[PDB]
Amino acid sequence: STNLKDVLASLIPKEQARIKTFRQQHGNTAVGQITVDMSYGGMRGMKGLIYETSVLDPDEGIRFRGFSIPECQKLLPKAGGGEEPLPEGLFWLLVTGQIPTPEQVSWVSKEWAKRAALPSHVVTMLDNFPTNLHPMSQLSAAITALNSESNFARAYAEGINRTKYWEFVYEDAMDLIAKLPCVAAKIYRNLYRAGSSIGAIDSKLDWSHNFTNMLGYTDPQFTELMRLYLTIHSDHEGGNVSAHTSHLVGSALSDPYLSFAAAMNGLAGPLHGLANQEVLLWLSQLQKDLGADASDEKLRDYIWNTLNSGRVVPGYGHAVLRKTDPRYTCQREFALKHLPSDPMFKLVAQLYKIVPNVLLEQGKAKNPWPNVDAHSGVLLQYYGMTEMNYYTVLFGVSRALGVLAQLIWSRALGFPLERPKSMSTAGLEKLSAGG
Amino acid sequence: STNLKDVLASLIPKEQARIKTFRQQHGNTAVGQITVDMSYGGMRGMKGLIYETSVLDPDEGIRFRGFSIPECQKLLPKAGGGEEPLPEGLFWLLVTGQIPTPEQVSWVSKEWAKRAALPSHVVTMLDNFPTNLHPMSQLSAAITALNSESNFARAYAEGINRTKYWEFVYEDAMDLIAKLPCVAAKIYRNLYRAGSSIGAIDSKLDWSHNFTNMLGYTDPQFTELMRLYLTIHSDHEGGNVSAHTSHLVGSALSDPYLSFAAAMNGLAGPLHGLANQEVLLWLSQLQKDLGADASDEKLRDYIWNTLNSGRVVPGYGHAVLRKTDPRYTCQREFALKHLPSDPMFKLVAQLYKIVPNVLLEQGKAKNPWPNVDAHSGVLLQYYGMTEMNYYTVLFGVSRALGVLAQLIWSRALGFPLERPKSMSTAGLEKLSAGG
Ligand SMILES: CC(C)(COP(=O)(O)OP(=O)(O)OC[C@H]1O[C@@H](n2cnc3c(N)ncnc32)[C@H](O)[C@@H]1OP(=O)(O)O)[C@@H](O)C(=O)NCCC(=O)NCC[C@@H](F)C(N)=O
Ligand SMILES: CC(C)(COP(=O)(O)OP(=O)(O)OC[C@H]1O[C@@H](n2cnc3c(N)ncnc32)[C@H](O)[C@@H]1OP(=O)(O)O)[C@@H](O)C(=O)NCCC(=O)NCC[C@@H](F)C(N)=O
Ligand SMILES: O=C([O-])CC(=O)C(=O)O
Ligand SMILES: O=C([O-])CC(=O)C(=O)O
Repeated sequence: STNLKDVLASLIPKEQARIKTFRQQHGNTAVGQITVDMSYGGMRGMKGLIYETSVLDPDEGIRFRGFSIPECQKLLPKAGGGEEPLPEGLFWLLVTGQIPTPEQVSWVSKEWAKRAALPSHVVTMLDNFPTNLHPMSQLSAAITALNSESNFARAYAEGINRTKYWEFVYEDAMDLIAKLPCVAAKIYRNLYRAGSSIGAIDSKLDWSHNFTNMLGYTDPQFTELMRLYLTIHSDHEGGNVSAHTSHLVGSALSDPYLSFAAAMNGLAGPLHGLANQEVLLWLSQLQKDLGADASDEKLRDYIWNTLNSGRVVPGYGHAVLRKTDPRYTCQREFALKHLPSDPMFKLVAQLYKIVPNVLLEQGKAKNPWPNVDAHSGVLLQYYGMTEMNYYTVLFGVSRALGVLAQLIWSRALGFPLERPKSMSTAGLEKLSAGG
Repeated sequence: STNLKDVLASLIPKEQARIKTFRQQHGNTAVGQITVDMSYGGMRGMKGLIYETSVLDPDEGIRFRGFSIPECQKLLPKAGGGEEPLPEGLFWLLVTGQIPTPEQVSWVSKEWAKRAALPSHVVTMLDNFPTNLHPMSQLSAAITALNSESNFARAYAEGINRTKYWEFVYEDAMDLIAKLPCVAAKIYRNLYRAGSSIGAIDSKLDWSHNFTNMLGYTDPQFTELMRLYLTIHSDHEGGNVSAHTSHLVGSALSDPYLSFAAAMNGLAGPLHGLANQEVLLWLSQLQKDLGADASDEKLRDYIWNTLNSGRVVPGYGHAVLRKTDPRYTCQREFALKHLPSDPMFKLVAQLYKIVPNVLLEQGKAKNPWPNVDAHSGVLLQYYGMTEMNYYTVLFGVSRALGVLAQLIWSRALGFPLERPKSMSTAGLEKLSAGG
């Protein structure tokens, strides 16, 4: 009775028509200007893509189809006896723009359990990888290796009419989301619980729950942490590295597997998703240098040393946000309720009072406030997941949700190849006169 | 005596200063405007990146550091007794902006031979991949898997000051370029010459030549074809999918291996580099449907069928070019001189007279002229490399040259995170009023 595919089939045509007419009336309307500095500056401040699933406000933070995080916490279906929103429902909301019912949500859950299966070549590959190969690298390679199963790649090669692309993107999106956790978990076990198995998927549990079982975690609060984690890391508008990467690559008709794997390569950058891991490594050195209960003056000292050494303070600053990230806050709130006395937490808490000030003092960062990465590993560490090099993988798993949600839309709406014009410094100097 | 690293060390500071002052004077100068339609249209027509290595003219075609293809053919060092430009020299030109000497060129050649070596984990991986896994997929996975050797990743993790990034990017760029051919060739042999070995690198040959030997080709004209192939496919300004992908991903500090592998995922799209393979598959069906010597009326018919079926005619059209691609011409010229009587060539030739007209007639394509992909496989087929699914790999190998050339520059000049602002249809309608 529930079928997202049928829902989308009705939704698509209405949106097509709506954009059609809009463009008819305003396609030539200018929404902005490009300056030299924006070009030199990684397009900062440039309105350059259409991304439907979420929109980030520099002051207010992210909105998913119009709903802020608190709204989601409050409207999205939760697990039986749960408090955290199920990621399944977030997906539904991104995809349809509507809040789902719990019945709808459980359908996603069954769908994802039904579709989870790995081909032997991928299993073999993971099991043969060396332990010194980074988790994100093993993840990306494995997703790329899964493209032999692409339904989209196969229909394209069969000559499918372009109007049906979305249909195949949809299938691969659902299959990929379903497989992610098994891939991710196999890496965790091969690297950290060598000789053990991830086991089987229980068609009866939610996605997060099957994930945590494959990861080998029993604590129920952990399961709750996971549901939240996976929901809040899902999407962050379209201009962020990982999302933009998936967009750009999918724009050339590369299948979802390939687009996703490229995005992961983007997420693995220190200035992007890798910050989650970097925050923890930074804290570890901290506590190692100074030792567990530091003084504010010593924290300042340690911050300055990093800055003076031509390095960044991980988990602070943002390309678009201008205030403290609601994702950070949302994590703080969870810590306060569940592990208020953790020393690491306490350390993170203390940094909140110091870091922004130092940054302000330094005078370079546009946004001195923390971002989501400043607070995530601390929560994970608490429950026993101390492998910091694996943290980004979790972020990867979550991000699939948003990026793949949009991906279907991009193909449904017929977005073309992303191909902007480049310029050389010399060509640009000429264009103007030069300086 | 020759050391590109030392040359760059002198070059870098001058460029820094030059951009500095320019920006001082014109950073706020507007170079363009953004309209609704550009946003909806994959940034078509938007000046959005700074890319130093090459600049594409919509009428004239690509210029590499100011030199057109004919100029390169004419100025770049050639092999002993050769006629085709060595890719090594093209690299030097991209990187320094200066035409190299043959002595310089031979240094690149030795450097690339010295640095070529694959780690066992990567070898193992390739050898375990299934035959149904696409060549581009095996390539991308393998490059990602090589990041365990990244010098840049390692120095970043050690806390290197940001001013030294280029130095490590440089090393990885050279190591990666050196390894590409071995990777590429191992895939070719595992897939198509099962049981044989790629052999060893001869520190005495040029890069293209060691490549063709590992591929198992003896014809000297083939070697010449390769040198040309690899030179002309090298770079195509910064807004193309693969280049932009590498740029965006490297912008987050992901290492060159990861940035390159993501670019490859971009290249593997049907609307991008995969067209080379698609052209051949299209021709094969053609000749199969119609049979070897077709009539113009039947060629038209066949073109129309494709178009009417919601498909693209591979190898025709371009996002920026408005006239026939000089890369196409350059290939035609080679065919005319070396395999003028090939039936396939002849077919390609015949299409040149028909395709653009049909396209013009259809009224959709902005550019009805052929692009580089319309002419490449035909040349390869002639020499015995009939595995069409492998063609994109060659394009991949070549592209490393341009993208990695720029990559060093991006980090030398301190380009920041690429992060434009996205918008939703609803947010945009509001911004205006809506249509
Ligand atoms: C996220 C970030 C790359 C945004 O960059 P951008 O919009 O260019 O930042 P900006 O305009 O404030 O930069 C102004 C100056 O302040 C510097 N600065 C910014 N954030 C800084 C930080 N956390 N520590 C030190 N210096 C910093 C920045 O590097 C720049 O210096 P240069 O002039 O020499 O280029 C940046 O604030 C940063 O480097 N953060 C540290 C890494 C991090 O936390 N990454 C995870 C981000 C998270 F949202 C995610 N998962 O994507
Ligand atoms: C390269 C290309 C994606 C540029 O796209 P774009 O700048 O959006 O093209 P455009 O502005 O002319 O498109 C106008 C219309 O003509 C259509 N059209 C363009 N080229 C076409 C072709 N070769 N066959 C059929 N229809 C085509 C295009 O799809 C579009 O239709 P919609 O309105 O329904 O979107 C495009 O011309 C194309 O689809 N080419 C066929 C694939 C190909 O040859 N790829 C290799 C390109 C090569 F340069 C490379 N290696 O990257
Ligand atoms: O929005 C961005 O630029 C980075 C970020 O926080 C994310 O991708 O979650
Ligand atoms: O320039 C582009 O958009 C595509 C192209 O021909 C290339 O990347 O070689």
